[PDB]
Amino acid sequence: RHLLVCEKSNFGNHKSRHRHLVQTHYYNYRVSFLIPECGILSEELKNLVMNTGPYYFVKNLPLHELITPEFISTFIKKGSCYALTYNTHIDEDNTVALLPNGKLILSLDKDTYEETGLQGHPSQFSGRKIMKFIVSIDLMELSLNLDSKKYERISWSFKEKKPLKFDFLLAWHKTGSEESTMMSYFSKYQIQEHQPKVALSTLRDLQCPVLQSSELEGTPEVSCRALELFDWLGAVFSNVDLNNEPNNFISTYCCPEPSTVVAKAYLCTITGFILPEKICLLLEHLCHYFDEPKLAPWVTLSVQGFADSPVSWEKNEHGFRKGGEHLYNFVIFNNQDYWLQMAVG
Repeated sequence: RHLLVCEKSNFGNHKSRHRHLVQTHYYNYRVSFLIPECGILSEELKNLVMNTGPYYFVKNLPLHELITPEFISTFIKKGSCYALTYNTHIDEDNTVALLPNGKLILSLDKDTYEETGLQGHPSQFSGRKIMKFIVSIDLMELSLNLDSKKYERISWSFKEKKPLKFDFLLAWHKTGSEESTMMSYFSKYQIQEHQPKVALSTLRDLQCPVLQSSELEGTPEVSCRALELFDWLGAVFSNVDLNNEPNNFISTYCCPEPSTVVAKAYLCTITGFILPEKICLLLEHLCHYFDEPKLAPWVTLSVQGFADSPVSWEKNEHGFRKGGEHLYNFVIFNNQDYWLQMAVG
C-alpha cells in the first residue's frame, strides 16, 4: 500500500467530486469505517450498515445471457447493473466485467482472445510478448441496432464459436417503475441471494493520531501527517481483520505522535459485493455525523476494491487508468472538511 493521491477538500464545496469518485469505483469488496470515542451505534446508521445488500452469485453463467435483448431492456436500461467474475485471477485467468455504462468488458488471454474472434486491444505485456487482451462491448449502443452485423457477429461469438462461461457476482441498483427481480430471471442457473458480512468491533483504550484539517503534512509536535494516518489506519485494520491463529493475535503496530488515547473505539467492516450507491449513502451519513456535537475529532471511511477486475484505457481525474484494485480513504472532520487518500498494491 503506497500513497498515490492525497488531497484536502470540503463536502460543502462545489469543486468536491467525492460523489463522482465513489460512483466511478464500481466494484467494491470491503467497506470499513472507524469512529473514535463512540460507544453505541445509532439506529439510523445501523439500518444503513445492515442494508448495503443484496447481491447475487451465479455459477457458470454463459456470456450470451448478458447480451440478449431481454437482459439489456430489463436490467441495463432500467437501472445501474453491476457484474464481475468470481475467483478468476487477472494475471492468468479470464475476467469479465459489466459496467453500469452497459459496457461489457472482458479481459482474455492470448489463446482465448483468438478463439473468440472479437476485436480488442493488447492489455498487459510481458516484455515483447502479449499476455492479456481487452474487448469492450457497448450494449447500450448495440441495443439501438440489434440487427446490425456488429451484434450478430458478437452474438455468434458468444453462442456458437466460443461459448464462454463464468461464476458471476451480480448486483442491481433499481431505478425502475416496472419491477422484475434477478432471482427469477436467472432461476435456470442456481442463483443465490446474498447479504454482505457486517462486523462491528469495539476497541478499548485505543491510541489515535492527532490531526489538523488544514495541514496535510501537519505541523511538527502539534499534529501528525496524512501519510502517517494512512499507514496507521491500515495497521489497525490489519490486526482486527486478520483474526490470526493463537500465534499472532498480539498487535505490533505503533501509533504516530502527537496522539490521544480513546476509551471507546467503534470499528465496522462490511464485506461482499457492495454497490457504490450504498457507499454514497454511508459516506453521506458519516459526513453529517458531526451535525450534532461529538467527542470524536474525526471519522474515517475506507473502501477496498477487487484485485481481479479489468483495467480500461481511460484515465480518471487523478491521472491514472481506471480499474484494478482501488483503495481509498475519507478522513472526515467536524467542519465537513475531508482528506482524500488513494493507493495501489
